[PDB]
Amino acid sequence: PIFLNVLEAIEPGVVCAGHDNNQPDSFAALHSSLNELGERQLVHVVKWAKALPGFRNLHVDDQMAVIQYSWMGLMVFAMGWRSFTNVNSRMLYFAPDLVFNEYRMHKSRMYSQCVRMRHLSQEFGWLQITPQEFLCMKALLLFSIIPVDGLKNQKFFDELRMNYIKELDRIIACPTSCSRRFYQLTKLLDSVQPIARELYQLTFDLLIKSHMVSVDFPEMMAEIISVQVPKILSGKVKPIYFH
Ligand SMILES: C[C@]12CCC(=O)C[C@@H]1CC[C@@H]1[C@@H]2CC[C@]2(C)[C@@H](O)CC[C@@H]12
Repeated sequence: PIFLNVLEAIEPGVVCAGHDNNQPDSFAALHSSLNELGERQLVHVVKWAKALPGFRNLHVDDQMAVIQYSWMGLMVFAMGWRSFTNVNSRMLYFAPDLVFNEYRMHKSRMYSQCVRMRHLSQEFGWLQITPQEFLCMKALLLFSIIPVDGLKNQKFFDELRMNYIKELDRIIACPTSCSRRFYQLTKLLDSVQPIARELYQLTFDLLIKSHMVSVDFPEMMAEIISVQVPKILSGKVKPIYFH
């Protein structure tokens, strides 16, 4: 099982937000820690992506682009899995030191987005997603958003995406049950993109608002949210849907 061996081997370990849980649950303090968590996870997403089978076949500029468009969906999908396995879905397990209860969902001013993230987390239980299915679906999310004008070497991207779809098929197969499962998992994958889109809109709006009041985001987050996220929000970069 070479493919699943690799995915299991490179899966990132635990990452803490660095949140001081004895300060009060203010909008400012919670988003400060969420943004730091994202900056810390970005490091792990890059190292994970560069170690995926075939990823280095992509042109170097495409490698960075695909990471810089897919990170929100990757991170939300992983957080949903952590929540499913750690608190069983009525809380959101962003990190061991940053677990959202209903009060923090409200004070962060992200309550509706957290509701949707809780729903995604609960789908891992409703569908009885296996660790192998989770790992292959998460890898596919890296190959599920691209510029409408294409990548520098789109042909290699298309072949790589094809092969990750084949791997998902293989895990399901390892025929009427297979077909239903594949439909369920591809419907689950598609449901990540609208959630990520909402969070992309939110974080852009907050970066603008924070800049107005002279509070800076972490370095890599501020660059990606001002250079790459607006390409998503303006329609120059679009998700690839199955259905
Ligand atoms: C990806 C993160 C941080 C990592 C994670 O577990 C998922 C979570 C989803 C909400 C994101 C957050 C990073 C910081 C963001 C983007 C805030 O600016 C607004 C929404 C937050």
